[PDB]
Amino acid sequence: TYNTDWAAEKTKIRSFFDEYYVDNEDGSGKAFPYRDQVFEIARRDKQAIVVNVDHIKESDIPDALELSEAITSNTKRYEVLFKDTISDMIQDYLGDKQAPVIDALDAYMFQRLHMDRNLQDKRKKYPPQLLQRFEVYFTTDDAAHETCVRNIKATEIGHLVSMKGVVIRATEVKPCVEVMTYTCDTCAAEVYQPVKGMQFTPPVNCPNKECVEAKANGRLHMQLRGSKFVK
Amino acid sequence: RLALNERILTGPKGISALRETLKDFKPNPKDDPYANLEKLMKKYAYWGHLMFPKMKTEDVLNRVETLGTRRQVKVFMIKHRL
DNA sequence: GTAAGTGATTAGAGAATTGGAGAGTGTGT
Ligand SMILES: [Zn+2]
Repeated sequence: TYNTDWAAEKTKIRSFFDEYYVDNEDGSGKAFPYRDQVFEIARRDKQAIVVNVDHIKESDIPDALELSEAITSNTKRYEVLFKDTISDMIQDYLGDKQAPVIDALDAYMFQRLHMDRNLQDKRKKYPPQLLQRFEVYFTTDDAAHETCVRNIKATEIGHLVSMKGVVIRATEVKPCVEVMTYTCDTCAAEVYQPVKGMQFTPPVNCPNKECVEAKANGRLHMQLRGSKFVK
Repeated sequence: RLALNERILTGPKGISALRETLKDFKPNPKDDPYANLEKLMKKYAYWGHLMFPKMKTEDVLNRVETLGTRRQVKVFMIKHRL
């Protein structure tokens, strides 16, 4: 009684990005603003897309209501599918060109992918949080999702919720770990560990098969030029 | 168990790999002999580290000097000198 | 003195004894 065919859902999501439009104010044509924002990410003038679920709900597309309900009911999963479809759209726009290097992690990734050269290998070697470098956020305006702090209870876990309130306390911005990278002493291999939640446990012993078979006992040392941080 | 032995010493990580490592080494005969010795000794250490990482360079060279008495290694050297 | 044959020595292989490393499992905090 569950659906896990991700390719069909990706097809639906990409059809939304292709076919949502707004008419030009002079009547000269149509704007396709979501794919314009995707191309802004592709040329690196941007870092995030904010998607309005009510636009999906009121779009002139088959299965639009079902897609909106699925997004609202399991939002923590559909973020991954939106990131995957935007990554495929970025590669279709970009072609054989390269996106510009702007920071040390971009320089490390662009240098290391061609060191590896000198899709199965890419997706097995690198986690998707490191391969994809943009943010996706959702919004709602319909009053069905309006609630108070008092009303958010056990039925709302995992769902998208909207509310309105006053800010009492706020901290300053801190660096938060997203992906750690370790390198072995003896065999010079690398380990990538993605982090979820507010804790992580670092691995100790090298997992690479040649190092393990040789019993070289190489330690793992963490490196922050390859590791990923977020505000 | 795991130990350095005649299969490893005659295998693709062994004496042929050391020969391939030594092909680029060309000391100057008019230079300091101790300096030339230092240059040679660290190439021995590099080959030993690739060939058997568990053990110190000193113990690796002692084990190679021991294993030279085996008949299999002698037959390998008889073929290899040609 | 030289050549051929036989005896002795040396080298390799097989079998048995001794010891130490490594891994697994159990117990205590
Ligand atoms: Zn290693």
